[PDB]
Amino acid sequence: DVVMTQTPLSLPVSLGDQASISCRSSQSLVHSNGNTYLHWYLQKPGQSPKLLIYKVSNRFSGVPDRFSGSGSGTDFTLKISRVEAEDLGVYFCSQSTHVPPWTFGGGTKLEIKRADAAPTVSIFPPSSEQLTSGGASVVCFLNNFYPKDINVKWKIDGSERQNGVLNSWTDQDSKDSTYSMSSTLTLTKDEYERHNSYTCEATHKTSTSPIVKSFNRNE
Amino acid sequence: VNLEESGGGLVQPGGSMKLSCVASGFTFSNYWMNWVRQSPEKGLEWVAQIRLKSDNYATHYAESVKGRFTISRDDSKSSVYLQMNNLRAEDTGIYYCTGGVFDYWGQGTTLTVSSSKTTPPSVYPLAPGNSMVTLGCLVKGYFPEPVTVTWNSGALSSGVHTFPAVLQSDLYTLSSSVTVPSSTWPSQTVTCNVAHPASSTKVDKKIVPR
Amino acid sequence: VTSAPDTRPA
Ligand SMILES: *[C@H]1O[C@H](CO)[C@H](O)[C@H](O)[C@H]1NC(C)=O
Repeated sequence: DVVMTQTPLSLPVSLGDQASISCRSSQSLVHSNGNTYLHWYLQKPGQSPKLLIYKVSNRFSGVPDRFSGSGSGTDFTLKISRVEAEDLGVYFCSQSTHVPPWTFGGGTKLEIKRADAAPTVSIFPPSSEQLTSGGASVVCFLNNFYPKDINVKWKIDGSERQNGVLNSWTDQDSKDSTYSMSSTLTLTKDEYERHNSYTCEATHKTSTSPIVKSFNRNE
Repeated sequence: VNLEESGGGLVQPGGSMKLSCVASGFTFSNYWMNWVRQSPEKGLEWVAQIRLKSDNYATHYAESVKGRFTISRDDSKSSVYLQMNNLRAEDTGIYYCTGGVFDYWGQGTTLTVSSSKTTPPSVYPLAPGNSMVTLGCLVKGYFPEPVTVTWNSGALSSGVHTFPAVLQSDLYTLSSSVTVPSSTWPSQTVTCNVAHPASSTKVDKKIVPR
Repeated sequence: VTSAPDTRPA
């Protein structure tokens, strides 16, 4: 089995700059026929992989001219010049020379370096339907921010609550190179109906002051 | 080029499942066809290969699936199939149909092997307690993955964010948001459509003001 | 385009 190794795990590049992604093999990928069967793929968020470059350096159908592949033996590089936001995703390499099995690298995430952007924050109380089932989720959306690092505190009637908080980040958005995150505080209806003020506070690099949104059960 | 997979969902340990794939846009009968699965634990893993008529339909299997999986093809239907017996927890993941190694990929279907019962989602509308308004759908309590979310049956997309699911106390939760002009809501309705293939359930929840 | 010819030594 040929082991394929990919570095870095994540790569930050400004739009219009050039990105370089590395792929190593445990053995030379030169085939008896003199060809080298090393291929590159792009898996955009929420899509399947798509073939970009085959046999080290050949662009596949529909692949723009800013993608180029190089390398030899055990050491290969994909270069993305003049990077566009739509190039973000996970890049994989695979080998077809020493098979079976056909094997894959572990993937490299291309991260676009964009200008700092503060999150747009929205808070949502529990729906009536959820309350009748005995549950009570308060949801906070922190949309279109950059960089990915962010901290969310929940406060109930002034005191921070940590138990019951579920956070989930999107991948980078190709439209504007931002991230978005959902923070959900799930209580039982029983505890929810014993408190009045629910607040999500977002702390992000773009301001020393947190962005605060708040819902009061006295609606 | 399009490859569309079907089958999957929740299978009990030891059980069986057949995945299918229909392809268009390339000369199917002259391509080796393959299944590849994707999981957090193993990454992308080639599973099985079927070759051509010329090759007498020769096959190769990954070590982890040999003797339990059977790949086959139907050149008259431009289709490839993966029959799976004695499934294990480790077989869980996203399965892609592919042409070549790997020229063309399908969109993927998901297989989960666990002794659990399938549970469809509860879908809860998120309405607020500027010139834009953000609305959402909270999808709780389902198993297995995945659900897909659209808004207005896919007619709204520019302002959509859908967040990856998180597994808590043996059940998945995810949320989706949409941001639309405030002048246009509620006068022009906004609905989230949540599909859960594994339980054969879709829920359409219109977001109405509180 | 990605497939290589198999080698099969006796
Ligand atoms: C034949 O050579 C190719 C490389 O050209 C592959 O290594 C393949 O695995 C080889 N087959 C055997 C039996 O060694």
